[PDB]
Amino acid sequence: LKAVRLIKFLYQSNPPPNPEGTRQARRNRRRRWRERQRQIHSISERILSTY
Amino acid sequence: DLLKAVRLIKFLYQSNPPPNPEGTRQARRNRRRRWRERQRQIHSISERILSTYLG
Amino acid sequence: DLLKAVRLIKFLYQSNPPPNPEGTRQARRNRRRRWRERQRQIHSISERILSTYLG
Amino acid sequence: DLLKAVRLIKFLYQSNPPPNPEGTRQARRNRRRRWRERQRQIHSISERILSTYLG
Amino acid sequence: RECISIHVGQAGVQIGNACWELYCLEHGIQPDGQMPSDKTIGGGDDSFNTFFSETGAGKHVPRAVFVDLEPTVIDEVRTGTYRQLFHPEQLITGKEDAANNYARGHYTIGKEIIDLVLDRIRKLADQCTGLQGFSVFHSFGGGTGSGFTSLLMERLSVDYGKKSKLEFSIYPAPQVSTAVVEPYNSILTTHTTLEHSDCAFMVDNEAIYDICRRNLDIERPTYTNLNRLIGQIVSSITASLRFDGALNVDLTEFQTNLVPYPRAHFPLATYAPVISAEKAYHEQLSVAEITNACFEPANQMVKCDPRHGKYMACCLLYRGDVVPKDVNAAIATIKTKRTIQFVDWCPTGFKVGINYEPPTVVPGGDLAKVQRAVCMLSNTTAIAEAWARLDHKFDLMYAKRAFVHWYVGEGMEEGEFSEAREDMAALEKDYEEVGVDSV
Amino acid sequence: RECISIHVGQAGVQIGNACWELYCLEHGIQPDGQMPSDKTIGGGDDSFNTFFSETGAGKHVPRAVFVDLEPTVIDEVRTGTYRQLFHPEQLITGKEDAANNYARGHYTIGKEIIDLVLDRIRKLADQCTGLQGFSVFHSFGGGTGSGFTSLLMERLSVDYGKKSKLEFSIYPAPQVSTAVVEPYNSILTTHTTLEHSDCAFMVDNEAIYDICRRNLDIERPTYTNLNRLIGQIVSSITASLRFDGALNVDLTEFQTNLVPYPRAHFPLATYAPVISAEKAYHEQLSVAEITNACFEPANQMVKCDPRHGKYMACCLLYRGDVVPKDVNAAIATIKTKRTIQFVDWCPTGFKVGINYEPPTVVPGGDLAKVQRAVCMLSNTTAIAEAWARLDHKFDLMYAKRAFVHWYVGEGMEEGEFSEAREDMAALEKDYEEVGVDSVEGEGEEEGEEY
Amino acid sequence: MREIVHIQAGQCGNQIGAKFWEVISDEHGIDPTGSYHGDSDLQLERINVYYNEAAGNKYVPRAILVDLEPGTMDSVRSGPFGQIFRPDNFVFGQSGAGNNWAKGHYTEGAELVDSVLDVVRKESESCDCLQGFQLTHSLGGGTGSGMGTLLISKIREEYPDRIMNTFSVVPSPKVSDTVVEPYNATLSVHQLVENTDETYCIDNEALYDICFRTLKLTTPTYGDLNHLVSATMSGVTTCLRFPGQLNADLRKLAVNMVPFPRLHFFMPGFAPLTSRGSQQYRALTVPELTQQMFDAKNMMAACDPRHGRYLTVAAVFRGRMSMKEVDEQMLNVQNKNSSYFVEWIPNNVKTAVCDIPPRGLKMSATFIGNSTAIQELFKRISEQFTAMFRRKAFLHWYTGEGMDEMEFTEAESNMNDLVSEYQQYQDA
Repeated sequence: LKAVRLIKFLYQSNPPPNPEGTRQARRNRRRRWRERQRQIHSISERILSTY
Repeated sequence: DLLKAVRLIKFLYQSNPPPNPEGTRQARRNRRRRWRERQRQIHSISERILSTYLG
Repeated sequence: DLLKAVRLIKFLYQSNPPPNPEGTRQARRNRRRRWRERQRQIHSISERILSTYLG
Repeated sequence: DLLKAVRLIKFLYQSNPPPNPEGTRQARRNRRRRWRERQRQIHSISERILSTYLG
Repeated sequence: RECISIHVGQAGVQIGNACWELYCLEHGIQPDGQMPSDKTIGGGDDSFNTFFSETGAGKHVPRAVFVDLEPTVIDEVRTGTYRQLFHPEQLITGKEDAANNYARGHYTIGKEIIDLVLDRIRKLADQCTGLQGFSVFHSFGGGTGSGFTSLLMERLSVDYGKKSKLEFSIYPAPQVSTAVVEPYNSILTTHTTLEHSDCAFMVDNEAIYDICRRNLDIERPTYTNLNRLIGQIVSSITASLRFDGALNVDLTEFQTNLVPYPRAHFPLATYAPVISAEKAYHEQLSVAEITNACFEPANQMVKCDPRHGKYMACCLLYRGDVVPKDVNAAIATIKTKRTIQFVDWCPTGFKVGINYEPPTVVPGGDLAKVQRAVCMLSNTTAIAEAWARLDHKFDLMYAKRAFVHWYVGEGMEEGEFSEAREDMAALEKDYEEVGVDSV
Repeated sequence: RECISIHVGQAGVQIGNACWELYCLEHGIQPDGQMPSDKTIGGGDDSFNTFFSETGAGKHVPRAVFVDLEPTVIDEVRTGTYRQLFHPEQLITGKEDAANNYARGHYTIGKEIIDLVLDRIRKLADQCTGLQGFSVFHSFGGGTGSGFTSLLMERLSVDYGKKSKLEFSIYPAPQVSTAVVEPYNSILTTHTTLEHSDCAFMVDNEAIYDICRRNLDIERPTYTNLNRLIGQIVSSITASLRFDGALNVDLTEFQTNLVPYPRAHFPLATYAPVISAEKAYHEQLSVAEITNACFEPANQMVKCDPRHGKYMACCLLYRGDVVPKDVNAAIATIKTKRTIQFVDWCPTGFKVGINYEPPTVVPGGDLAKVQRAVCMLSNTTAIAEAWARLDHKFDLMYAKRAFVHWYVGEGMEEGEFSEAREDMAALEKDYEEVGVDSVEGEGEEEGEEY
Repeated sequence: MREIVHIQAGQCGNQIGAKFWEVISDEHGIDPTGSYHGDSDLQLERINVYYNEAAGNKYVPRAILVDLEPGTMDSVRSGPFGQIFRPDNFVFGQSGAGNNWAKGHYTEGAELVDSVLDVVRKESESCDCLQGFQLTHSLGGGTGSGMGTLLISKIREEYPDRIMNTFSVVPSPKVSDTVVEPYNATLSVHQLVENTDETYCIDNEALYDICFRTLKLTTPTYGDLNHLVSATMSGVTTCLRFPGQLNADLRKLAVNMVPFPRLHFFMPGFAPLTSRGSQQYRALTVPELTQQMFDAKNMMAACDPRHGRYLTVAAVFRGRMSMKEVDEQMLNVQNKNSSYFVEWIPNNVKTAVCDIPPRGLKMSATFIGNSTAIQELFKRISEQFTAMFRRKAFLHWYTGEGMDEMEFTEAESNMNDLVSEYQQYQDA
């Protein structure tokens, strides 16, 4: 309920940023994607692992 | 919506036997190996149900 | 919405539970390493989500 | 004290957004560096006000 | 002036015990324990003979870490020319090794041995407080290699704060190699352990092959020759800390002198006045040819054209041992008239450094008595091609998705390999964007 | 200073007769029956001639009560190589042997003679007013073992008051003995003999076996050579009350500066500048290597790394025979550098004790004319590895449950074993966790235990 | 009656101070033993100005010196007068220097400068009264710039009504162990321009330039270099330590030489350029050996006789010669210059002929004065800054400790203000 609403709310809180610049920040942007998806899945499995 | 899907993954958690003190030292290594294999598949299914439902 | 956002990051900060200090010093060191992992990731994502709102 | 802690974050958002990011030299990039470090210290104060007050 | 070195991999332990044997032979640290120059048992700690610790009743041990999962390597080390004075209590090894790959030793089977060597690192870190980085010996595919380092550098940069360190990456040679998937472990090691580093320099075994078979006219490509040459080179590097002279600056001074950027990170170690029993007999040593023979292509660890190789820095190291007078004469005889092609918008100040108190040459090796050292630690922005060739071979072998199945079920995903390709492409294209001379 | 000497078990009686005949050859007690130096019968009445006083029949006999229910050890102390120089009538035999079983002694097999040993200690405790404690020769499981020492200590702490209880708790080598059950009695030792005591020591057997098989090279890996060297260490510790003079560094300040805490109760010993009988050919008499090989594992009774064991106290002791000014001359030898890792709340200096009068040398053994000694005895946290080894042995045996039904149908309890485990854990954590420098309580913000 | 302290710093400032007090005790000869070698018995006050009281007529400096590399000071303690120092200077540790500006500025120095300020506070009151601070400070090392800047700051909030004498070695492209020194310069004189009273642009590559080219010396070493600079600043401060009839006091020097109190960078030159090596051994008369007073290419600063704007001069002689030839030489060299005829500087006639006995010479000819060539010295500092900073190079070495970019931005704002003000003065 509120748990899955939280998880999908954090999923939609990770938007794909605009591609612009001389490709410096894009690698940091990919790293931010992969990491933050990893701990949102971690929060999901912890929340559904207690229950 | 997936509150029954997290109960399904908690049943995958519930498919875990004990690490068997009554278990031969070659055999509960096999239990651990089929464990890590099945949660490799569970992690693939988890990123499936994470990426697919977000669209 | 800002209300739901900070209340929900507070709620997942409640998903940073008090530990289980039972064990030896090496088990407590492994618990400490898990604590440093979770604190590092969770405050990094707290400041990141704050920056995605404004900061 | 929870509604205080959410309405102030609302007022850190509201009363001062970043000033108009157009200045008549490259020093507007310098003041945008000022404001990104300013949002870094807003990150700082926002992780104070939830962890050293209600934690 | 105190530092404790760790060594992983089979070739890492090989170069480690070779270099430590050279250290103990050139300081007079005998297998009797004591050094006979004074009356302190085990070793000493005065200013520069400071590779020891008061473990027993004045007993001093050559503090280092020798780690490999394959267990027979420490046994064949311990029956070597320095037999019993290695540590009988920290030679920690596993039972079955990863056997020439990356993923198993890093993720799966090393996960219960990382904490044991971490506890050993903590127990040796409760010892004397001298700390000036680290000295990590590893390769790309020799022993465990990348599997330990890819985890322990992250563990060092998270657990031990933001402390400086230094590592040794043995760049492979396919003519004497033992694997085929070396592009994969090379690209993985290069995106992992270099972004969590403070200092490093890569030594190429094919460069040793070139300077032996093409510059010294010897006919023996064996790892014992490589171990002795690495012992000589790393001994010349460490001799600044090991012996005090005119400009006896620390390794912290070197690493706060060299590195300009997190990405612009690597030097071109220029030391080829190549010597053996052949090229040391009845020759004459001068400060002109050994210094003029530096920028040429057949003297380098990584291949580069001299005009196409742009020196961001041109740092130098001298073993000295006669005078600083001839070094400060060669600063005008050689170093002052250097209008060689350089990097734009950067200072053009040549650096020299002389360290007296001679390290003794290798006994029982091949080279005769030699004096000078021209260990000119420059750097080259055009070493982007030296990894772009590996990226090209990795492109031509990676579109076929070869050897992927051994690197799927151990935790990672295809996104990791795409990220490794992205990281090396980012490093290279950053060098042709701003590293190679731009506007 | 007229402390009561108790000797039970096979090791206790063995080293009791051995060490008391070493006092006999030390104090000159000839097999005639009396000394030829001082003509007072039995013993003297000097400051150091105080172990031997008037209790028996006017003859100042050697003072040690010898009780053990194993009858063969009482027979071979009655029919060894000296028949009258001990107590002529005060040694009472034991009727039925415990036969390597400790748990019978505390509950079943040793209860008939507890009244007799109480009568003996009431006889020998209403004696002359000098009584600084008890020279207990503790054993674990050889004869009765820890049984009589345990009951004596508990009823001596609840009946005689709060007298000091100086123990020699031998932790023997399993190679030379034959029992396997020994971890059970060695961990019941903490419950029944450790809390109600007041001071203790340690003697060992593994290092003597190691040097006799490899270093000293004596083909005698039995209890006899162990007795021959523990006799030297017992003579060395009793030389404080036995050699009175200008530098009589006796037990009085010794018991003060040994133990700091309740459960820092266990000291360590590092006496090994030994010269053998096959080294007894006028070799090097050294005052330098006996200082240079102190923290090496040769002198240590238990193989432990000094690199990890912090010291809250250090009691140096160099007993020589040459010069009282050699005290200063050896102060100015090696003590200046001594950069040894310490707890951040303990002193640094080293005490000095010498006995400059030369002793009388024990014949017929594996020792030369030994005159000088080194011993760095102290309470070290480096015995945590030895007690972790003992606890690993006990955890493996308790997982194997060897002789559990032997050791439960006589008066013990599984909850009693749990409380013994908690007592052993307390003795662990006063050396494992509390014993190390606990500076991490000042303050920092990282996520630690606030 | 008049007391000056002895605080030193750096790894090069300490050795140039060692040479400094060696060569200014060369004409004094104060023994470290206790035999009481009196230079001149009427000069008890003028030995008490620098060598203060510790016993009965045993006069020692306010000897406190600090650095984290003890080898240099342990080397120079075995000098000629290297042991006449109080056992209170040894306030130091073994943390290392490493040419790290942050550890002297921010991290390591903040735990050790407290002992230095405590010892100078407890040593300042142990005399009649306090008059002057002095410091031999360098920029060639890393730690020295930072801890000297913080020491000047702490003496600003602790002793405001006291002068401080701040020798400052300028960076060099010709002799340099490391090259980060533009960053060691652009944020060192960022606040030094509004923290101290008077400063010195003793250069290093103009100094090596006059050591190599216009002297032809075969000694490119720190030895003769320190000899020359110690002799020059000895001739400078001889006026302040020997007040015959003139050579006005501490604030009095700041009163008559400092308009717009940021423009306090006077350039110390010296006329005869006597050096160990090639030597000239005639009695230095006034006119043809004081002809090296006005030439701008013969001093410790990159200058120009026509592209130069002086607004103060000073000349302190040591021989017993006349003053008519000095006055006519001054009249010629002050009426010759067309660009010197500005609306400012009505009078700078301060010149001394005091009879002071020298060390190896018999007289002297010293120049102390401001100019606008310090602007072109800061201009080449700025072009080195543009060589190093426009791609943010090498900033990862220093930003990890306590720094950021906006301190450099306000430093560049102050540099732009200095350049604009000096260009306003040049076209005034």
